[PDB]
Amino acid sequence: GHSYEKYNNWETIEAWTKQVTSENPDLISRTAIGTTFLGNNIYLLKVGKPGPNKPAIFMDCGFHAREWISHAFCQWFVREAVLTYGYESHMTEFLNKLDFYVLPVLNIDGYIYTWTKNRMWRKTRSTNAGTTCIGTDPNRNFDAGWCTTGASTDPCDETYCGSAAESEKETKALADFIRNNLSSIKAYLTIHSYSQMILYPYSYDYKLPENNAELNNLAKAAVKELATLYGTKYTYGPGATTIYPAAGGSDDWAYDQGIKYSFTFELRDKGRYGFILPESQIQATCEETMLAIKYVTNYVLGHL
Ligand SMILES: NCCCCC[C@@H](CS)C(=O)O
Ligand SMILES: C[As](C)(=O)[O-]
Ligand SMILES: [Zn+2]
Ligand SMILES: [Zn+2]
Ligand SMILES: [Zn+2]
Repeated sequence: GHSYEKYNNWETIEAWTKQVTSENPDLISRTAIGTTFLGNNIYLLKVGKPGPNKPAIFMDCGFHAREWISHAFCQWFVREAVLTYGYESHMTEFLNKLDFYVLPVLNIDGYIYTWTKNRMWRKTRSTNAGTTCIGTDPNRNFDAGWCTTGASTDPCDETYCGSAAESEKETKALADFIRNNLSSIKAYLTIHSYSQMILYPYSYDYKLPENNAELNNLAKAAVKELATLYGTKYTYGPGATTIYPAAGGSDDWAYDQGIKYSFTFELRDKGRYGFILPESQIQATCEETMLAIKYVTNYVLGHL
């Protein structure tokens, strides 16, 4: 049984993507952008009402297996969209004018592993040459200063950059989709946990983006908006100085593709439960995050 207020295993989320798409045909369509190392279909949900030349926002969750609240948020967003469409003026205008590509779980193999063998697994589950150690850090596997800093060359490490950029089937599929739909995608949003932060390019080097002032003010207003609900405190800024250097990020690569609005979200909390955030906090976490996400969405729509 699927529930937005609890963590659902992969068998359930997969079924959920098919059921939610069938229950909302005028608003949701589903497709597979590729398959994982273990051959699992990487599902993508296109949320929005059909229209001509609609701009789009790309959001993905579950890059890292153990960050369960991340997976739960993507589902929650879809929940909000279909529930409030028509009653809430902002969400209705968002879905009416632009499309939302929601990728529920990128690292499916890792997610499954966290449910069956190791709750704290982070990387993918592909193999590595010359060792029995498994996995690559998908957020260190993109072509952006790839493997130069804040990422390890040791395949037995949790931030292993992989054998080459896009060496992972999952990251290659994500990069390909965005590359194929670059002219329509105006914003890239990637959901993680935790440390409560809103980061923007870059993390692979200590440098700032062309529209630094704009992203900084947007991140600042988004954080302020999130705090309005429960007073949850978030920090924000360029990845390198706000959290730490970390080359190979999808947010940086996306931005370097030309997507001016690229943000990485580190959801609740600040370490009390860490990755094992209680299911009792799912509602509050997702509801406050919706405020930040919709604030960014509104800004994007208004500055096309
Ligand atoms: N593109 C890097 C953004 C800053 C780090 C995010 C963090 C999320 S867990 C990580 O993946 O280490
Ligand atoms: C505190 As962390 C490993 O979710 O960047
Ligand atoms: Zn993460
Ligand atoms: Zn994190
Ligand atoms: Zn709500």
